[PDB]
Amino acid sequence: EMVETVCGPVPVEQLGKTLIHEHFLFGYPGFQGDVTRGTFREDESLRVAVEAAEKMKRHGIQTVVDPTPNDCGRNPAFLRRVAEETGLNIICATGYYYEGEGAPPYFQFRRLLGTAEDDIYDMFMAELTEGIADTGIKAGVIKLASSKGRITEYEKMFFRAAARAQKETGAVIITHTQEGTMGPEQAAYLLEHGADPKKIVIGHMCGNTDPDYHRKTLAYGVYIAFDRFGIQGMVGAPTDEERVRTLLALLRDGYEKQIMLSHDTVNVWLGRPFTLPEPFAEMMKNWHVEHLFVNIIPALKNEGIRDEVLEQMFIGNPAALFSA
Ligand SMILES: [Co+2]
Ligand SMILES: [Co+2]
Repeated sequence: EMVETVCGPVPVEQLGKTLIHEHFLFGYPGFQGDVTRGTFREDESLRVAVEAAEKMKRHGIQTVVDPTPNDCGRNPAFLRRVAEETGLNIICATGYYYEGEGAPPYFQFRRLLGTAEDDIYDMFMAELTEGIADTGIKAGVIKLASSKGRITEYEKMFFRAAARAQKETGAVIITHTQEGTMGPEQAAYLLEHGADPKKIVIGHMCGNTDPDYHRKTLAYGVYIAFDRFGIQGMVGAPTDEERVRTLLALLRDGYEKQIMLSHDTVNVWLGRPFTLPEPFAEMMKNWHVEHLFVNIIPALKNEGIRDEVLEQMFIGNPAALFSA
């Protein structure tokens, strides 16, 4: 019936067209130490975020999940400003990034105390059921993440505590997979600690190009997201053409009730600005929150993909994901 958004509860029935994985702001852990030269210009970056949300609305999107980790610049109050100014629903998360590119020394120290997993559990409950900092905003998903080929010991604590917190709240889990690895293992590890696969999104499933690997993960009964459309070449990413071919194999198999699509945009980088070198810059060309609507879905349509399979993926799936 209801979901925690950054404006408070919203009926799941009103979510309609949803993107499952976009960032209004995002930073690599450490951006905070570079504050002098990488300042966070709020009004400029709110303007940008606001245009991003208008661009999504012009294509019928009524809800975005922003799964920005706690250690990657999550900022619920800033998202509430975006929601207030556009009427877009924005569901936010609680969780940390994977060990490779996250902030690990804090919870590694607590591991030595023996309190880490409960501490993380306790943080999931607080932010899911109470609110985040002095914000009054609750998280609507638990964000999880693993490394390349390994769900590390560190990562495993967050996974086990996420299973505990979901058993108690019925909360949704959205994960990160690194470079197309560990989708099946995440699904296995989660159900083995009792999590409910009807509330799990294994993410960046499109980073893997072998449909057997998709079907293996899909075998657990979980959702998968093809959520990096337009990310090409960078961070081991395959091409949009390889992603489309993969999604085709799975639509053909009838798996559309388990699949969701998004772009994983970062609309405002936290920290000091940068440019990509003209190789990669040109291959990253289409990484904007409109590419699904202008390029991706058209090409699906050309192939015979029917409107209602689309809808199943952008409407029916989010509805059911968030429903009890
Ligand atoms: Co990710
Ligand atoms: Co992301």
